[PDB]
Amino acid sequence: GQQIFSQALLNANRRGEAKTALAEVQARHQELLKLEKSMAELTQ
Amino acid sequence: YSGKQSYLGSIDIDISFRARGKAVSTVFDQDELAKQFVRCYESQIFSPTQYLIMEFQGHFFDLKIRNVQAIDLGDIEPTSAVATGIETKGILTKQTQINFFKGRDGLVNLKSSNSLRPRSNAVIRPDFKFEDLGVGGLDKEFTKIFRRAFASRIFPPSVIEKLGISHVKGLLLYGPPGTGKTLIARKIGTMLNAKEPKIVNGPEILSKYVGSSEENIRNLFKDAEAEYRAKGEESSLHIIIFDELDSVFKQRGSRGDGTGVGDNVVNQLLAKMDGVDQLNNILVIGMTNRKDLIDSALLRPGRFEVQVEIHLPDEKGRLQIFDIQT
Amino acid sequence: AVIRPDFKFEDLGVGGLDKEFTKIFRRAFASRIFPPSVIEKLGISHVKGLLLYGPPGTGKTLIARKIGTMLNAKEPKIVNGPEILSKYVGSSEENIRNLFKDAEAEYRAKGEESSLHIIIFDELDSVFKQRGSRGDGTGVGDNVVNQLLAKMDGVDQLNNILVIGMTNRKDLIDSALLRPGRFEVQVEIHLPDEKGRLQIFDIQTKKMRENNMMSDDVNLAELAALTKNFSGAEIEGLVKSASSFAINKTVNIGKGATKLNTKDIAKLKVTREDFLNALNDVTPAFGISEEDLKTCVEGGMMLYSERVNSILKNGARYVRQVRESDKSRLVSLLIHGPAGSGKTALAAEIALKSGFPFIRLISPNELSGMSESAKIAYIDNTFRDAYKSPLNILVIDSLETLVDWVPIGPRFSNNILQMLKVALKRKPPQDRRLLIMTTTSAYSVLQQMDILSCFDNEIAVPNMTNLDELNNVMIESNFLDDAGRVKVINELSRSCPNFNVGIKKTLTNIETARHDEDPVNELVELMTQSA
Amino acid sequence: LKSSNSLRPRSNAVIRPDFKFEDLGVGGLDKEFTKIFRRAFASRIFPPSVIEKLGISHVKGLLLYGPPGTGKTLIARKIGTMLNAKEPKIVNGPEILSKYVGSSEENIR
Ligand SMILES: Nc1ncnc2c1ncn2[C@@H]1O[C@H](COP(=O)(O)OP(=O)(O)OP(=O)(O)O)[C@@H](O)[C@H]1O
Ligand SMILES: Nc1ncnc2c1ncn2[C@@H]1O[C@H](COP(=O)(O)OP(=O)(O)OP(=O)(O)O)[C@@H](O)[C@H]1O
Ligand SMILES: Nc1ncnc2c1ncn2[C@@H]1O[C@H](COP(=O)(O)OP(=O)(O)OP(=O)(O)O)[C@@H](O)[C@H]1O
Ligand SMILES: Nc1ncnc2c1ncn2[C@@H]1O[C@H](COP(=O)(O)OP(=O)(O)O)[C@@H](O)[C@H]1O
Repeated sequence: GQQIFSQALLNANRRGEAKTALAEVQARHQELLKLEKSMAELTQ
Repeated sequence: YSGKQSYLGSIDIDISFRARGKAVSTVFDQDELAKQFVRCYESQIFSPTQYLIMEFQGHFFDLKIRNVQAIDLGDIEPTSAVATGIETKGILTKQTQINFFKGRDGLVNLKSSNSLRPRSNAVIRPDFKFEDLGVGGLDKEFTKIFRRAFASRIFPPSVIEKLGISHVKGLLLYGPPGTGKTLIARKIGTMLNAKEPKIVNGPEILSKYVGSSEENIRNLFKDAEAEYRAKGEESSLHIIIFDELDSVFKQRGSRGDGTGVGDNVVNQLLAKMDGVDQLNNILVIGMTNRKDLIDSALLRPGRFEVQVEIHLPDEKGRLQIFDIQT
Repeated sequence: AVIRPDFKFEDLGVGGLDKEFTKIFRRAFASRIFPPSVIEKLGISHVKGLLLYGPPGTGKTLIARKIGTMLNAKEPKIVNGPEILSKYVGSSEENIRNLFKDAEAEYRAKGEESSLHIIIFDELDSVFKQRGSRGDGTGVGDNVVNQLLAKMDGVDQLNNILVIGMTNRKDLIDSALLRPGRFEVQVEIHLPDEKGRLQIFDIQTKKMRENNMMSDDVNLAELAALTKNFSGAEIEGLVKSASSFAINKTVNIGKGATKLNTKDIAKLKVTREDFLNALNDVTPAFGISEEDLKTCVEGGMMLYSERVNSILKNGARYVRQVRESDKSRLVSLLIHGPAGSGKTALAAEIALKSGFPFIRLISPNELSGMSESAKIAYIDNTFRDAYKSPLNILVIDSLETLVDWVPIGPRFSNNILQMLKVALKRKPPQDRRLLIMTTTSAYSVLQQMDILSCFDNEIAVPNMTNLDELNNVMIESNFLDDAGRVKVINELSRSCPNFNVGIKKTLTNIETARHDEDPVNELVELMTQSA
Repeated sequence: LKSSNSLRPRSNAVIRPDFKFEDLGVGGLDKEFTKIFRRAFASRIFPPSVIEKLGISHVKGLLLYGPPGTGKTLIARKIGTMLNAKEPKIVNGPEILSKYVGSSEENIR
């Protein structure tokens, strides 16, 4: 005669996955902005 | 028409920006505003709710006369009641006491000139009748509540600082079902010229992942702390209302779930209401039907000080309720 | 070094708790005063754990807040209990073993020259509950205790750390942490004494008095006397509640509009009646007693005859005897008489006049509705509590009712009777005194039960019989005019000279006659009918 | 905008005018149906203007109780699928409870 609930922990691997690939997409975006700027000068 | 009351004793003016995009952080002198008002418009007749456009140093403002007091010459004391009715009118004089309040938009940054006038970013405004709340019966509880809770926030800050006290930060309403203990909370939240209330339903805090139930109960106070650090004692009241309090905050020490979340939530609330850091600009309202299950530590003065019981009405209360409903 | 050269503890807010401060200072920072060389020469280790506990709202958090600034300490690290836990696996244990890095680094760098680092754990019982709770789930609530215990016991010779833990419930703390080498010294903070109450009142009203905002009428001694069981927080609440009244005489909230008298703003001043009303508003949460006895004698005395005076004098003699002698550590008295004569009032009067530190009353009203086991536990706990203070008075009311006596069986509860019989003879622990006063109305039934040998002395309370006493009570009650009071007694003298009524019935009849017809036809009719 | 007054019929009624208690298919109970259809589905047919001038809100609850095998679920089904409204969100008896710490209340929300 008894019952029980249950809780959950996230995976360690995940860690700060919010920025694991955010930093990387931000870095690529910076590269793309540099590309865009250089192309703007070249077109001019 | 007036007979004797021909002059303006005290005039209240709400000031607003005509264009929202023209907001300026310039410090406006109320004395200069009054001087300009007298200088440009003298011996004119004005009535409550009358509108005006004012050009001060190139800035255009909308001024609405919220209320007016008419007095007769020779009256040493302004014993006449301040009238919000459009019937009253008066003649402007070089001595009329002009009190400026923020407009409904609340964008104009007024100076406190040297006058120790009541003007502040008021919580309760002026002329507040209990006859407009819309709750019948309970004509003594309202007194007690306003005396104990909101009596100290409509007072010059220097005096309250001298007295060396702190504003209460708790309020509890309990009684049997259907007596009107949620109408009061709604009206208090809506009618007090404060920030938007932060309503929380009873068991809306719990969450699956470990350590996320406690965080949800400390993400409610973050903005209060954010404002209290910057603007000191000039912040606006923040109010958060807990609905069905007794569902989660039971007496810690039993064996309820088999996980141990309720105790952690209770501990977090205990540590955040008083804690080791001062907030002094927050208010929380509670409601419940069973007041014997709330954990004892919550009811100590400093946390949920004022406790009120809402009970069934009397015959006069019934008449008042019938009048209100129909 | 360890204490600032400029500090005297007179400035700090905490007041009313001085012995605790001295004990903490002696047992905590004393070893870190001398140069280090002596300690190793003396073979004494440093203390590592300190525990503070007490009822809600006693001032512990204030001590924790001000200790860092008061004693030239490194900014203590403060962490709320439930802030340790985290979502991802392994995060919590890391968070615990991330606080001690600075101390370890400084220790490794500077040997014994390292300064003192202090960290205080608020809400200690939040996370460090019993580590055998069970539940078959995520174990992050157990490895936390293990991590802290590993870094506190297997310290690897870290001898420059002092952890302070403040809690409200020691029982919930895991027992593994209450042992030598881990939270050794435990300091209890209890409710303040009267002098501490005066100190707290002074501290709270310092700023109010300084700025001439308090009227000279107010007298702090009277207030300290009135607040029987108020802690510090309740005293502060009382102060601001009383201030609210003074605030609410210029600003009329609700009624009318905002009418602020700019002139009375400069004359704002608190007074005594405001404080009395505030006393009316705020109530304590501890209470115990000192109210039931007062209400038990609400009708008051009348001194209608000499017997009352003689009984009171005998009670005074007995209280003196128990107060003076050191060989008489226990005295018991019985007060017996006809039903309704008035017995509980007399005992309550004597007890109140005694003025001892501890006083309480046991009556069937309190015990009503309990189960038998609950009643037994309640009586035992009440006695054990009474065995505490140096001087104690205990009053037992209507013994026969406490035992559920009904003469048809006769049925009664034997367990309660036996417990009372054994308890009434137990002398208190060494160097304590007790005075038990029990009242009853069924002397014969007590005789039959054969419990009459546990009472040292007995006092009878005969009811009144002379018409003179009736006249005295009548004049004291102001029932009628003088002529009527005379006429009623002359009429009753011949109507029924012999008289045996009591006291309670007399007042009841007086009131009923007042209500309907104060003339003879009602009062004398009822009085004759009763007798 | 503001609601003035002019109004006779409504745009998308709930019960429509072509309804009679002989179409439901529930026999026996006849007074109960009158009570139910007056108390609950009577304030949703009048034009909104007048119902707004009375300052009354509609009833938001209905309870049916009785012995086993009488017609309760039949009434519920017929009411659910013979009106002009969104599809009912049926829930069985203990279909709310979940295993995790805070999923039952979310299911009710
Ligand atoms: N003075 C009044 N007291 C009570 N109810 C009132 C009053 N005036 C109007 N009412 C009406 O009665 C209703 C009272 O219920 P309310 O919303 O206050 O919940 P409640 O009584 O606190 O109930 P519960 O304890 O079940 O949550 C209000 O919705 C309102 O429509
Ligand atoms: N000496 C006295 N002088 C004045 N009033 C008295 C005196 N003794 C008792 N009274 C009053 O008489 C009333 C009855 O007293 P009390 O309640 O003690 O009665 P009792 O005889 O102990 O009761 P019971 O018959 O229930 O055992 C109380 O109001 C009490 O104040
Ligand atoms: N008044 C009725 N008219 C026609 N058929 C009916 C009536 N009452 C019951 N029935 C028949 O009974 C069947 C089962 O009835 P129903 O679904 O109302 O059960 P119920 O009352 O909810 O029972 P339970 O208490 O077991 O849940 C229906 O399918 C229908 O055929
Ligand atoms: N000597 C004192 N004893 C108790 N409370 C005091 C004392 N001096 C001031 N106070 C006030 O009482 C409160 C202290 O209560 P606190 O210790 O925070 O409660 P808890 O014991 O639950 O932590 C504060 O508001 C403080 O200002």
